[PDB]
Amino acid sequence: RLGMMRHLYVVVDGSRTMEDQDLKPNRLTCTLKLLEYFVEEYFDQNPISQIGIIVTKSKRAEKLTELSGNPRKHITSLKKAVDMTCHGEPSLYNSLSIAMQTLKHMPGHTSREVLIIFSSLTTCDPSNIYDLIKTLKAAKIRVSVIGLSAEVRVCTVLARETGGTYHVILDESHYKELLTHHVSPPPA
Amino acid sequence: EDELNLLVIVVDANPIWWGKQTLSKCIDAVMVLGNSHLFMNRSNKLAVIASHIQESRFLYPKYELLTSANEVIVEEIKDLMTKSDIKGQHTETLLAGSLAKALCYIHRMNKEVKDNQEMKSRILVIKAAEDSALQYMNFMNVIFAAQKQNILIDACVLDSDSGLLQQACDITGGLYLKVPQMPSLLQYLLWVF
Amino acid sequence: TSGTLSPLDIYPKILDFHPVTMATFTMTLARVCLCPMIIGRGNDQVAISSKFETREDIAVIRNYGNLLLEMSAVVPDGIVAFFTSYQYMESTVASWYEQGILENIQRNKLLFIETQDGAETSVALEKYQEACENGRGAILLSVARGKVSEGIDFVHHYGRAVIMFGVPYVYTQSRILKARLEYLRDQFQIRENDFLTFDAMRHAAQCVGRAIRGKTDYGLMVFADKRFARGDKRGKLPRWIQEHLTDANLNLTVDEGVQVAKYFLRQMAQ
Amino acid sequence: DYIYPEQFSYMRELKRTLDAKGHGVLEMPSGTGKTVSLLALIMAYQRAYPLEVTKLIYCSRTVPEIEKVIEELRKLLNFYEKQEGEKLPFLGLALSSRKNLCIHPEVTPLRFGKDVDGKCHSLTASYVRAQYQHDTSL
Repeated sequence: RLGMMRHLYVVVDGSRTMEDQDLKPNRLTCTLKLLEYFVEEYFDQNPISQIGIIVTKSKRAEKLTELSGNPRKHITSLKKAVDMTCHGEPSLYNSLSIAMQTLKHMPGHTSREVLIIFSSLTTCDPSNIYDLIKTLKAAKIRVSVIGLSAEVRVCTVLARETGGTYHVILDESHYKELLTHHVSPPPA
Repeated sequence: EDELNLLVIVVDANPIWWGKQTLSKCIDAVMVLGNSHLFMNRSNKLAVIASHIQESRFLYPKYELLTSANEVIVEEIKDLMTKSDIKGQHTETLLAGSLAKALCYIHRMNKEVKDNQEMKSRILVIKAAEDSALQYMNFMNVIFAAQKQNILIDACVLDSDSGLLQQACDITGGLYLKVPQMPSLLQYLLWVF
Repeated sequence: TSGTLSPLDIYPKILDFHPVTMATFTMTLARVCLCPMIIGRGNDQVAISSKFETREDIAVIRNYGNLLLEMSAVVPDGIVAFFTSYQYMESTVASWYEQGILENIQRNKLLFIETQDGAETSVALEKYQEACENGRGAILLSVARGKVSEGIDFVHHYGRAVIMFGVPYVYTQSRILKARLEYLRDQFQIRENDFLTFDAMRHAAQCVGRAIRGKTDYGLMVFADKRFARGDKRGKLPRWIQEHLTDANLNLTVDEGVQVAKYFLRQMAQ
Repeated sequence: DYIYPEQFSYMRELKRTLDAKGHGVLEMPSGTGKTVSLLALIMAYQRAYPLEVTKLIYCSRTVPEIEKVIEELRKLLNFYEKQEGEKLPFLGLALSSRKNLCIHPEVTPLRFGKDVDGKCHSLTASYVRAQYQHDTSL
């Protein structure tokens, strides 16, 4: 579909809780595998768009792919991540600040988006997260969370305040339905 | 067979076929494909439209009908061959017009079917031509209508670069294939979609 | 009224009068709630005799301390553990502040001890509602009699599970109370279950009632005791009848921890 | 202008449960909806007898629960009159001890033999003495 251009920062939970066997092989394997399927379907639905990839692991944020318009980098990054796995606990504030820094640069008619896959219950960051949520809504950076079996209130407020997309996933079939809803474009 | 299926085939008439140097062969192959499609199930139907340089025209409108379909197609195309819009006199084709016709037909067939149960339809484009800026609004209008309708638009690009069609498949959730080896046309039609 | 009261008898027992009775709300299916009990899972799990539960160290260390840690670590949600006294609470969770070097839970939980302060109480509820396991109503310990029973009137379903580590029970002081026990023996004969057990189980039911709140919410509530079947009879806990059409509120299972995680998937699906 | 389907289903039986003029027992949810639905079920009898009109009183364990009764009942009334109200032209009030409501009277007469009843008597006495004459000093 053509009409406008999207910028989306995909954020994945690489904490020790993502190792667990509850969701196929383990959550890390099932999420990266479906996320590869989503990238190719989103870029096919959205030919003029961009994505960037971030992870939170071992109480830090790391850039798996830089912000770009070629899908190939993002499926190659999701392939390369699976081997190095997950350990430790999130860093959501530092991941929303690097994502903010890239998204603030983008011009007037393009969307600003953050997609988070969340299997934790809090985050390790000292900084005041409420100041950063207020700043996302001023900047027009929209944040969505797909949580695994989890409703912990600061994350849910953070996705509502920034635009209205806190979703729960209980199977591999439900996670493919949720990512496929996100493939869908915005109005122009 | 429970679900009625309408497959509309839009054939790009553009004189690019000259580059193809054959149209006659392409028709023969398309006919074989149609016959197979109709044979697969009772409930399958086919509509064929030509997207020509100047305008879009209906070649044909069931498998029992196939003999009728073959004659109607051969005759219709021959009429199309006219000199105007010759060679790359006109690079583009009126796909927007063809798609509009296709959606109208699908809609009409659907209403009748509505009396009954649901119908499934998809549109296949055999695209020789190039897209143009002027074309953008009209084509996209039809494309978006199809997407909303949830009607997939598949495209087989024998040659040329129709970006809009590539975009059309993506939005529509259809399939787009740029064919290497155009003579393999029959395989692509059967296999590809 | 008291929310639930379906077995009816205790109020006419207390009144020595027979009110007009009436049930005057439309209830919701049993399946939004789950009411477990825990005692052990193999034949070698003998440490829960509770002849002297206030003195049985091996029993406190075994499924009383160990099942709590298994259930809380496996079921990672905001969960408040209710205890029968402070002394039990202090022994069960080693915490940052331990009563001895020899105590058997190691995990991030929050306390709710005496000199509670109205401002300090809120700090702990702000923490439990915001994030993490721990807070007031979250992975935190509190005695069931204590203030946490008032709860918080948040829209957010702040609570998830409550695990009563011991069934809330009470005593009868060798003075005026003992004189009362004698009087109610003379009149009822069946005095102990009405005067003390049932009255303590409602003490339980208020805290669990405050967790699950009403028909427009969901939850579970587990009880840890040897004598727990006695508690299940006479409908002295919320598990009891409200509408014959509801298809029962049963809790028997070969594993509680698995059944509640399966029940939480069921609730996310709803 | 309406009320719940539940209130409509229950109302006649609840008016009957009320007719006995002395006592009754009512089963209700674990808390959400219970108190508001009572106010909705007493709307049926807000003027059962015009020549005497009975009143409602609510007994409550602690002060934060009282604001939950007030905020729900304030939503149900919306106002004392048809000018802004549509279920009850009622008037409602919170109350609790003089010991809670008033800090300065606890503070000033600091002695062990100083009961909360006695302090209202003391405050009343200063008010009468001031009115009599001693406003300038007592």
